[PDB]
Amino acid sequence: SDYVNYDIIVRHYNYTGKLNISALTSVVFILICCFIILENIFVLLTIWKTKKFHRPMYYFIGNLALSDLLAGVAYTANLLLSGATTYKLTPAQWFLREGSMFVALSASVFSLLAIAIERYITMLKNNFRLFLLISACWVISLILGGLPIMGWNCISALSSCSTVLPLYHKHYILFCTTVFTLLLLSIVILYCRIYSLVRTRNIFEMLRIDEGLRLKIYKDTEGYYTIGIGHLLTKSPSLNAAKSELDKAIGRNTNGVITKDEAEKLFNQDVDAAVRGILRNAKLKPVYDSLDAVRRAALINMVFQMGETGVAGFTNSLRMLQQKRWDEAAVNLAKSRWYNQTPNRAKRVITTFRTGTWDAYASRSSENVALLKTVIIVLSVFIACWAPLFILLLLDVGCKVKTCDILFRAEYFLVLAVLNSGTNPIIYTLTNKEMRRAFIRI
Ligand SMILES: CCCCCCc1cccc(NC(=O)[C@H](N)CCP(=O)(O)O)c1
Ligand SMILES: *[C@@H]1O[C@H](CO)[C@@H](O)[C@H](O)[C@H]1NC(C)=O
Repeated sequence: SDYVNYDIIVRHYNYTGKLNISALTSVVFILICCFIILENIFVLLTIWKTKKFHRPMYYFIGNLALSDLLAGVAYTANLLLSGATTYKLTPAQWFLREGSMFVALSASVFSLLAIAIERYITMLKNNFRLFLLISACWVISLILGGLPIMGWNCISALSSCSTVLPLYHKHYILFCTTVFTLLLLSIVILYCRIYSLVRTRNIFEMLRIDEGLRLKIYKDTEGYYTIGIGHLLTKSPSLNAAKSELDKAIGRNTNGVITKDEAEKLFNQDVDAAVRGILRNAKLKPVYDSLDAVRRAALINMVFQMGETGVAGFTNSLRMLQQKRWDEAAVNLAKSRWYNQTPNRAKRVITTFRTGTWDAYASRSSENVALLKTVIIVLSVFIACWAPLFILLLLDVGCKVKTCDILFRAEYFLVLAVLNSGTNPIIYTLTNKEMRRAFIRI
């Protein structure tokens, strides 16, 4: 008879040992999955109902919700076709009962990839090609999840059958575990790169306004010759004396004309010197250690104009920054000589000490900053729900039948990965209130 008969299921659930060992709890999860259906319906309903959410990143966030929406479906069917009903299924129906979970996982992982790569392009800066990436994602998912249905299983190799999945081959689970963890590794390494490089990029754009970029040697309001983002070359009133310093600070004979990178690489040096000038002063270091990344960079901007002693000459305001009473600090500095010399320059710096956000230099630099935080947490919860399963799966690959006993009760791990599908809609309305105000708007 066809190797699509009900005896193979009995035979394979016999060799593992979950045939005689069999146990109300289901109808509870069946109902919990219906909550995961709605939770992700509103995610796909609000992104379709909000004009500001018709942005490329939100389409990948929605595809992720569609993956976790079909996961909630595929698992309601799993609960209805598990336990006693497992044996009223053909091997094909079985590979279709579990294959739908792997397709829902594969799609979810590449959705996180598509969201992580749609972050790296915000700093380093296209609508049809997106519903081409989303189409590619599900085709690649069906191919990986369908491999056991297409033959890569163990229907004759009982010795090679997985304990947690009796018809799946240990080589298939070893492959999936490896591919998806390598992708999840690459995504973690990508967000850290995006987080730290934007931390530098924000400082590069802040002073690109307050000091102003230049490729040809100019003179400041005081008189002395300057280049790029406020880099003083010499106090000397000779242009060739300034060209001497520039052709030595860059190396090549620039003749006063430098490059975009040569300006940026010369800029970081004045950032390094400004940062070191804070880490060598007892009135600046505690202030810097107490400030957040936005206000840490805001202090570096004041030091990039006056200096160590120049910014130290504001102790009455620095003390207020240590006590976290930004409001009084913003007033004292507005009344001091610094807010009068360069008024619009200080105005932006003081607004950053008051707010604590870049909503003084660039419009979309708070909402994008809030998304980066939330978007990473979505991955942080994902990698925390699947890692216990992926480890047990990786144990089973190296386990012999009826040897490892933790495998015979893997359901604790399996449902953690299922409940992960309902954590993402909740994580949006809590951490990113930009999204939360659009949901409550329905
Ligand atoms: C490395 C790839 C991992 C994909 C995990 C697929 C998955 C996730 C969550 C649940 C399930 N399916 C189950 O829990 C099944 N009911 C297996 C239990 P049984 O077949 O009854 O022994 C399958
Ligand atoms: C399969 O179960 C039957 C009894 O239901 C028995 O003949 C046999 O011990 C089991 N198979 C293996 C491979 O242990």
